Amino acid sequence: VEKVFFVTSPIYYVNAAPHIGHVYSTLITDVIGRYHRVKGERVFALTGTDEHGQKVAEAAKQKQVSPYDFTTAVAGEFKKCFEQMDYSIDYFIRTTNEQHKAVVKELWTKLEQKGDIYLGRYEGWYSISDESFLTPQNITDGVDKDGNPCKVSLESGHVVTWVSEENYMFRLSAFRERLLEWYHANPGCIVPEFRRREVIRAVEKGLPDLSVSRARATLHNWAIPVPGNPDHCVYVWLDALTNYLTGSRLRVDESGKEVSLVDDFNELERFPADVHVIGKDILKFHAIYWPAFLLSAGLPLPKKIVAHGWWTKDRKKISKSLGNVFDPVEKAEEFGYDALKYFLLRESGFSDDGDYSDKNMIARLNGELADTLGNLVMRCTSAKINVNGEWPSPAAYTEEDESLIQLIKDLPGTADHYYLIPDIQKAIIAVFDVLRAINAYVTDMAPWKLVKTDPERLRTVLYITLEGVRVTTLLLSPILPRKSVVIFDMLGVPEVHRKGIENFEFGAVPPGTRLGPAVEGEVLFSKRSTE
Ligand code: MET
Repeated sequence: VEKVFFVTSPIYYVNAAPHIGHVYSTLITDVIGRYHRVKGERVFALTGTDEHGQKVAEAAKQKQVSPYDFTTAVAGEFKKCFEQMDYSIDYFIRTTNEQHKAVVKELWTKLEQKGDIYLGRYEGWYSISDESFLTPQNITDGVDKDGNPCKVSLESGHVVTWVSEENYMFRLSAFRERLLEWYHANPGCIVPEFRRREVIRAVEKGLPDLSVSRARATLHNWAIPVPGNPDHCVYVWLDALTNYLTGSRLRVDESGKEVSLVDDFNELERFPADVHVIGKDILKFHAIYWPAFLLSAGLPLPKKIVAHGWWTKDRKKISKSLGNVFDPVEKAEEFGYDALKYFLLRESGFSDDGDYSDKNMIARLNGELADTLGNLVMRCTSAKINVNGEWPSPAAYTEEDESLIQLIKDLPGTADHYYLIPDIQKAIIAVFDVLRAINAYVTDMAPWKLVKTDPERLRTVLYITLEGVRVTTLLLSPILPRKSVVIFDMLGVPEVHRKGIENFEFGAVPPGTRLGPAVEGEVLFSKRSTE
């Protein structure tokens, strides 16, 4: 099917200011979107904020201010942060949006009409901080803010509380068999593979029904009322997950402001998501609850859920209270935006919990960005080596030349598959494997010596080098968006050849193309003092 490629991040609780976790989730979403735009596809990338619920409402009361004023303020901080991070998100959704609210009521009514919502009770544990229902197998003993003994989530360590309430219940138990069919029939639907196995095991063990409303008082009336029953509010998670459907149905103007909500998602050709980017903490909501609601409502299921891991700094938990911070905008101003994005995407795979340190960040910046990529770009554009400031016409290729050309020809296919898993780390590693091979080749051929000794041979070496850089840069462009433009400028690559699968082919830029102009002190990535 030809269709708008639809990629999403979670929508983030606005109980607190934005931080690395949010920036990372949205980065992954942004990169996936950027790559598909580079392939020439229509892309709609979504992010935003989750603004209802007890968690948020009680965060606002702690700051002694109105929930409307509080959410709007913090939502503005999330936007400012994402603007500063230089993402290419198509829309920023807020669950306070009135059009979103209409979609929630619409979905709720669909589930009710389908017979999958009934009036029951939940008597059990709840984590307000995770807005999550827990069974007694998932709590243990712990300590609250005071120091008193209490119960806490095994999953997250936050304080749990006992809830006994007459609630509207969704028949999640009735979807066990169909969810299992879905997971089996689509073995690529959850990534990485071990989290897919985690989900299957959980659903195999059995599913209870899920409380999809709460009494209005306990949410401090900060939620969407249940259609036909003003005494109840919709479960913040059913509300939240619906953002993906809302987003798929919003027409957005040039400025990024929402202007219209269509009736039928087919109208905008986005739904269902091709990739839901999420953190491991919220897997069950997306891989169990979400598809169950969609199945009930007769809506199509997402194609892929990708769940990444948690971050630490110097092998310690990131926390303002513990005295170990990681401000992304600060580190970006220190080391560069593209470089910081490279590091976060390179350093950790989705299977792992990543670890920043200034030491490791400087090693990759110097080692990979400067010594490997940057050094190569300067060499093939140098007036000392490339004396006519153009793309030369290659002479006959040696077997060594062709071994390199082969790697470059194969790179797009390989990087493509990795981006579609998606596994951004492996894609980056693949591109840099080819970059290391180009450097070895250049070291081997010594083009600086060829300038005087064998100009005809230099044409070949120089042409292959320029073309390897172009291709490696194109495939890295979703990761180093600003620097890829500088590189393409330096190579003098026309705009048209900077996107499209056509330009994945070796030899897309013709000989005689003139390099862009030099600058007296310019350099792509500057080496940082080794500390
Ligand atoms: C449907 S994505 C909701 C994510 C949730 N607000 C969180 O921050 O974990």
